[PDB]
This record gives sequence, C-alpha cells and structure tokens, in this order.
Amino acid sequence: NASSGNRLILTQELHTMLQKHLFPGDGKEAAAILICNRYEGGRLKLLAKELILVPYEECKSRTSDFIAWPGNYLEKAIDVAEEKSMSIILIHSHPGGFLVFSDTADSSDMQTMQSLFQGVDAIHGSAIMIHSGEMRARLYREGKFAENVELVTVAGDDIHYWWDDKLKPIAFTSGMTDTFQKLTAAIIGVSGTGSIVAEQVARLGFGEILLIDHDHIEKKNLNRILNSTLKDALSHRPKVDMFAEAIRCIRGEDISRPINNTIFSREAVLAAANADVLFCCVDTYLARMIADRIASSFLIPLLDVGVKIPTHVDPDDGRKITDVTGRIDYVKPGGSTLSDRLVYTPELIYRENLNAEEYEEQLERGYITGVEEEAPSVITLNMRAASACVSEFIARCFPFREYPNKRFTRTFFSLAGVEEDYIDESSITQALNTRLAVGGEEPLLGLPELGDK
Amino acid sequence: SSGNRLILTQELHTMLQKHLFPGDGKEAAAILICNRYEGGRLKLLAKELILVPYEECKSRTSDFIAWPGNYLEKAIDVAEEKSMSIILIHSHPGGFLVFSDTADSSDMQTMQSLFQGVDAIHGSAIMIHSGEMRARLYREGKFAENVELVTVAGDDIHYWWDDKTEQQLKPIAFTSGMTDTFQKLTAAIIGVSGTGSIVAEQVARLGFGEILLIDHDHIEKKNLNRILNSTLKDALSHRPKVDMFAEAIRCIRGEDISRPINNTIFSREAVLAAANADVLFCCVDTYLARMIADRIASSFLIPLLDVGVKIPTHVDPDDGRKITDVTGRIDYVKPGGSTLSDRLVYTPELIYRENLNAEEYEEQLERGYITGVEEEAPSVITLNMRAASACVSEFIARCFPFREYPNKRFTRTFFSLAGVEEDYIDESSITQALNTRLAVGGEEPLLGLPELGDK
Amino acid sequence: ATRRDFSLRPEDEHYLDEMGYCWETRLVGNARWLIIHDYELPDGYNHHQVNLALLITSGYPVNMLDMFYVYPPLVRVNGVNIPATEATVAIDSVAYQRWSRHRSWNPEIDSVISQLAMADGCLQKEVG
Ligand code: NA
Ligand code: NA
Repeated sequence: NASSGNRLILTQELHTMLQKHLFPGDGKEAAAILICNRYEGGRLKLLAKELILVPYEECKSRTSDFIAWPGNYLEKAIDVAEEKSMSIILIHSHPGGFLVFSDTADSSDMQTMQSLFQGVDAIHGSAIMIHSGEMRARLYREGKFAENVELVTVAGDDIHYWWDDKLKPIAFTSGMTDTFQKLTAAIIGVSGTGSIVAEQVARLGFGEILLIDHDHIEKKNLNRILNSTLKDALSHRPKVDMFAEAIRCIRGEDISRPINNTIFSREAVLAAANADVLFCCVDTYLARMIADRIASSFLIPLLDVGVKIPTHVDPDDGRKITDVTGRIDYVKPGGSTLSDRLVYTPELIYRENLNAEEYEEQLERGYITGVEEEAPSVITLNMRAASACVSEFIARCFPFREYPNKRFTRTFFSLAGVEEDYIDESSITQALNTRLAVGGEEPLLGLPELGDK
Repeated sequence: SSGNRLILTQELHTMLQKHLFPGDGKEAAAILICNRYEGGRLKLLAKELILVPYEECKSRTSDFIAWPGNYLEKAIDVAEEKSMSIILIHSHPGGFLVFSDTADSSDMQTMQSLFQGVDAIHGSAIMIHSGEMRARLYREGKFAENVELVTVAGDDIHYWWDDKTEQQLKPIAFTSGMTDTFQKLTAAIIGVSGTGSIVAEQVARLGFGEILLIDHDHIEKKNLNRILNSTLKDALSHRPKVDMFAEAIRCIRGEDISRPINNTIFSREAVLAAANADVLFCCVDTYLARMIADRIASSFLIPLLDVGVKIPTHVDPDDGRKITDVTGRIDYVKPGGSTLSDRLVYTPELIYRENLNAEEYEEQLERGYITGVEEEAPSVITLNMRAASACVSEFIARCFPFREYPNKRFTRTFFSLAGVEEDYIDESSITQALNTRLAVGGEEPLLGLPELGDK
Repeated sequence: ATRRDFSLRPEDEHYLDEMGYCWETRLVGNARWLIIHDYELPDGYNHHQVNLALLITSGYPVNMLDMFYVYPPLVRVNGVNIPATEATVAIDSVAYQRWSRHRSWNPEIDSVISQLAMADGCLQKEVG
C-alpha cells in the first residue's frame, strides 16, 4: 500500500548547506536550486545531485515573506540538467513566496515552473524549508502542478523522515510502527543473521520487505535460519521463497518480495534500489561491495552486519575458539563507505573470487595469503548481531541514546573478550565518491558486468 | 533425553573432592545422603555429606581403604525419617570394606545393610582426581542400575556421562561436540514470551533433547510483534502459546521433542514438570513467576538462567514522558550459590503488591497507596532478542568455557542500549542467605508454598 | 576479429579504440578475457608480436586485474628465460604465458588502461 509513494532524498551534507543558505539569520527568504537524478522504479525517487545557491546580493528583493531573484540562475540550472534531463527543484524559505525576474519580464512561481519544463523535458518541483530543517515539496509534471512529494528524507547521523500527511514519536511506540509501515526494507542475504534481521523487520511493521538470496534451505542450516523446517531442508527450498511465505503468514498480507538471485545481478540491484534501508547480511566481500555501491548510488542508508568465530589449534589441548566477535556498520549517503572502512578491499575480493585451483596455486606462490579458519556459525551469536543491527536503525530514526548517534557509526563486540568498542564517523577517512546520487547511470553501479547491452 | 541422574552442588563436590584426594595418593571415603525426585527420570539430590576421618579409617592404602561401620550406621539414622538414599563415595580405585567392633563387611554386604536400615535406594560411586564422577545404584540392597549422568552446575557446568571415552576429548563451543551434550539434556522455558519464544527457538535449534514449555497465555494480534513463529491465524484462533510453539518445534526438528504445559508456573503441574529439566530459562516478567522459578532451581538442584528487559520511562517536567533507558538483565543461579532472592530480583513486598485481589487493588488506588501507572514503554522484538541471545549464550559459555575471563565474573549481566554500557557482577560480590530448600526435593508443601500443596 | 562477448568500462573501450588495437572480448566458460591481437613488442624477444590478454575479474574495476598473459610464450632473444613467467593458462584451447606481475589496485584510477600500462612497462623492462 504505502510502498509506491514517491521520494525526495537529500544527503546530510547537501541539506546542511541548503539549510544554512536558506536561514542565514537575517530572517529573510533565500533561494536555491536542487538538480536531481531519478530512479523511476516501483516508486519515483528524486536523488539530489547538485546544489546552486542564489547569492543574496544578486537578488532584487529579500523580505521575511517574499524574495525576487534573477532568472540567470534558472538558466544555469537548465544548462546543468539539459544533458541527462535531470529534475530541477526550486527551494525557498518557510513562507515560500517568490518571483523570478529577467531584464524584460517577471515570472510567478507557476510561470517559473513552466519555464523549467520548457528547458528540460522532465519532472520538476518546488520545495519549502522551515528553520528546523523539515522540507515539503510539490512535483510539477509537464510544467503544471501535479502531485506532492509523499516523503522528503535525509539519512544522516540521525535519519529524517518528513511526511506530507504530517511531537516526535518516541521509540517502541505506535508512532514507530506507523513510520515503518510506510517504508521498504531490503534484506540482502536471508542467512543466519539475515533471517533474524528479516524476522525483526517483519514483526516491527515494515510495509515492504525485499529478500535477496540465491541459496536454499539445507539440513546444515536448519540450526540457524528462522522459520526453516525439516521439510524445507529435505526439499531444498529457496531461502527467499521460504521466508516470503513466512512473512505472508505472520503479517497476513503479501508484503514480502522474494528475489531468488545473487545481489550481484541487475534484478537484485534494481529491486534493492527501491528500498528505504538496506540490511546487508551476506558473508562475502563482493556481496558487501555490491551493497555499498547501491547505498551511495541510490542514497539509501545501509546497515552491514557481520560475525566471525576464529579458531586456532593448540598442540597441548587441540582446536580452541580464538574469539567470538560481531560487527555492525551504519553507512549514510555521503559519509564514510564500507570501502573507506576496509570492510572489503580489491585484494580481499580477488582472493575470494579465485577458483579452487587458482586459490591453491596462488597461495603456493605466496602472493595471496591464506584464509582464516573459523568454527561453525551459531544461532546465538547471529541473534546478538542481528538484534544490534536493527536496533541501530531504530536509534537513528527515533533517537533514545545518551550520546550522539555519530559516536556509534561502527560497533565491534566480543563475546569471548567480553568487550565492545565503537568508532565515530569523524575518525574515519572518506575518499572521493563521484558515484553519489548517480542512480542507475549505465554501467549499473559502475560495474561493466551489471551493465545493459 | 532420559536417564537416572545424580546432581551435586559445587560446594559439596569441592569439599568432597578435597577429602577424597588429600594429596598422599591414598584412597579416601565419604558417604553422601541424597534426597530423591521420582518423576519422568530419577533425580538424586545430594543433601548431606558425611566425611570419614583418615584417622577413623583403620587402614588407608593407594588401592584400598577400610573405614568404621558406625558411620554407615549414623548415616542410616539420618535417612530413616524420609527413607533417603545413601551413596558411598570413594577414590579412583573404589575397593573398600566396612569393619566393625565385631565383624566386617564387603562392598555388597555394606550395600545390603543400608537397605535393611532404610527401605529405599542406595548406591556407591567413585571419583577421580580431576573430579569426574561415575556411580551405580542398588535397590533392595542388591545391584540395580548405573547412573547415566553425574552433574555439577557451578561457575562451570560439569556433565559426567556414563558413556565416556578417553579418546573422546572435551569439545569446544559452537561445534558439533556442543550439540551432542545438548541432545541429552532437557531445558524448561518458563514463559513463551517475547524473550522466551526467542530462548525456546534457540534451544530447539541448538539440538536440545527435550524442551518443556510452560505458559498459560495465548497468541493475540497484540503480540504478533514479539512471539516467534506466531502467525495471524493463531491470533485469530487465540491459540495457546505453548501449543503454537510445540507444533513449531515439531516442524523444525521433525520430531515431537517438546512438552507443552498450558498452565502457569504457579501450579503443581508446572513445577513438577519443570523439576525434571536440566536447565531452567525463566522468561516471565512477574515477581511471582521469578520467585517460583528460583524455588524450583534450589529445591531440585537445576541451574537457572533468569532474563528480563525493561524500557523505563520518566516524565520530563516540560517535555513529557521520555525513554529513561533501554535495559536488559541476565542472572545465572547455580545450585548452592546466591539466589535471585539474595540478589533482590524479587522481595516479599514486591510479590505482595503485584498479586493483589481486585478489591485490594481498588482500595489501594482509592486511598492513594498506588497510582496504577505504566512506568514502562512497549517491549520491542529487538531488545527481547538482544537479551535472549545473551541468555542462551551464557549457558553455552558455562557448559563450554570460551571467554578470556572466568565465567564467575559474569554471574549477573546488565546492558544499556541507550547508555551504551554493559556491567558485570561477580558471584563473590553477592551476599548469600541460608538456603533451607537446597536439595530438599518435592517435600510438601511443594516449594514450601501451601497453595502449591496437595490438600 | 570483432568478437565482443561482454562490454568493458566505456573509458576502457574508448581507449582501446583510440589506440587502434584489434581487440576482442571473449567469454570462455565464466572467464571474461580481453585479448589484443598483434600486440607490437619491443626488440629483444624471440617474437615481435603476441596476443596480449587480461583476465577481467568478477567485480571489475573494484576487483583488481592481477596479471597479464601473452601468446606465443616469450623468451629473451638470447634464450634466457624471463623471471616469473613459467606458468601457463588455457585460453580457448591456447596455452598463454602468464607473467606473474603484481601491483596495488585503486578502483578510483585503475582500469584495463593502467593494467595495459603495467604490461608494457614490464615488457620494456625485460629486454633492457
Ligand atoms: Na563526503
Ligand atoms: Na552457599
């Protein structure tokens, strides 16, 4: 139901810049222009890419209820958006009244929206911001008002959802469910951890749940996969089909969307790109890499979770558990990526995708290092990690902690070491992310394998 | 899972071990008076320990020992009232005799004399220096059956199986060897609640042999956000919680391993079924339930893991009610150690206020003694899962140590999702009151509660 | 040979075209092979042209291109073997010489282009 409402996503950095320009302190209206890419999937997603600020000095009038700014900046925006038919969104301070003057004519808001369409054959919009940051937007189709943006959102250290139909609801409350009911969650990997994440997402009330996985239930994984059964293992049932049916039975509605495929596929990516949050629960580097590319290209907050039980072998006792650890990583669009945090690397992905004979011969040559041996995964550790992963999302949508959510960008706990650590977003080094808000620019995700013909 | 059992407290076992192995390499003896629980399986609840002084023993050799019979006799006098069991303990050899002022007795002759004095089952066991303990039993004074498992639930949990091998090495956690141990054990989940549904799911998926499920409540649309395996059809059917989950385990494990008890823990039916378990998981958020679970653990010498979560709220004078904190607690009670009572998890005052008649409740409101206000927020699946996983992980760690510190440091655990802090308490920091029910069995009234008695 | 079983990056493809190479992209099983035909070598080898090949790994260009391959096998004109060039790899039933040459990979800058640049730099090095 609430799974096709259009979206307008800004990055934290861009929104912070916009808010500053729109509320400099003089109490007068200011103007700016967003240039957005689009993903026209199940729902329309406007992905803010470029920001033009209209300098106060160039404006002919600036008042607490009105502003008049020159159309040379509307021509700059059209020039930026002409090549890719990008969407242009005008932004103005809370009152919002404005005109656009040329040297020969003035343009009302409705006439300025007609001018944008004549310049670019695409959807365009007009938004308004209030002092606190909240935004509301109206989409104009074919130069004439049409629909309002159902959701304008910024996924920053805190996650912001500004609904059209709109104190803040506290956590674990009805208002929380109502926010989740309008959202779509993607679970990449319906695994030991993934199936626990999926269960929580279902019972928490999310409106749409994508399940991406190629694997099947087996007698081996009947000790970890929630809602799996002996019958499913003996019939080698796809994991997504199994869990899609369980959600339907639990929620009494077909909210699940099973994707029987690897995340590394056009089908899974283009489906995951519709989600409002990504839960990466695959234990491969390549999978974590694909999930991190989706998050930046389609401005989707990503939560990546991992667990590991490394084992050694003592000559006096025998095989021993070295450590019992877990990791939760939250990745906001524009902030540090999983690549920045070295969750995966080119070297790490190479060794993994080597053949069985390729891996051994390279290992003999000493160019590649050997993989670390580990114990069998256990349901308890998976459960400890998956509960923290989903709790991280709640804390960022409905802050309840005694410290800024930024302090817990990365989390590393240890059941054996009985120790838990946290890393701040500000202590992680970020590399240039030119692929931010590019959407489905081909080749998809920048990978020629995922490209169209 | 099945087998007659012999459970010893850590205190008794440690003191017993010390005597049996003083350090000279010579045999030592000791009588062990046990109480009995005769349920689905036999349970020998060691209650009293008699040590035989090395001086009293006429002789002590590396492979033999001979002690006076006046100690066999006095032990009989103590067991006469309740026809209690009498287990004779020895060292690695086991060879022994019981001399007297006039005549002497062999192993079997000594066994036959114990039965003559007390009409009950009496046996004889042997201990090695490591502490591992084998045993056997005699009924009517004649050889009967061997004890399948001698167990000690201390800071670490020790399971000494009859079917053991030298080549068979003790296993590590999260490994196949863990599954084999669990397959022989029975776990009782008290409350198929938001947390207990999660504890029970893990227990079933970790391969436990028999799973008891005790709960009177049922599935409603209000708890389809927490109860694992529950389904909208069940909430429209108001299906009993223990029935829904029993069928879920049957499908998961392809076997009928769960025993659904559709009743409260405050019932003769539920206590007597729980008294057969090897571990108790208390997941009921009431003071009465937790007290009942703590009385079971001490009376029937079962390790208990009590888990609770709380989302406390406070009223900001200008902003309204907020979430003060999001928290969880895990308590591990070993038979003979500090109890939930000793840790103030409940008090008589707390259990009185909670369980007041509708007339009492109304009078207290009308007079201001109570306000009847919900000082907590709704529970969430994520917090239930964070506590349940740590609860079962505690059991794995006590059965198969893997932490870098002694398990004793973590007798109590407290975590704070909001304060982002986790604290631990040591069993040595806690204070212990006299436990008058330790290894008391099903002596009536059950658990010392007349309500639970048989009238 | 205009075989094009898969696409590379658009920048990779613009480069190969600008360089005038006769290049093909061939699927062999699940192996993606880029093959440049008649690659002119520097003087000093037994041969003067070879087929220069790169295995396009899965996840490229975030996954790294690790080595380069050459057929016919190459040896210095004096006959002395080239270090770390002993292994061979079947490419559509052709035994290519595998040059074991490794570097650091940076997805922000590394592509077919720079890996072809390494390959040339290594070929220049082993005759000089
Ligand atoms: Na940035
Ligand atoms: Na004590």
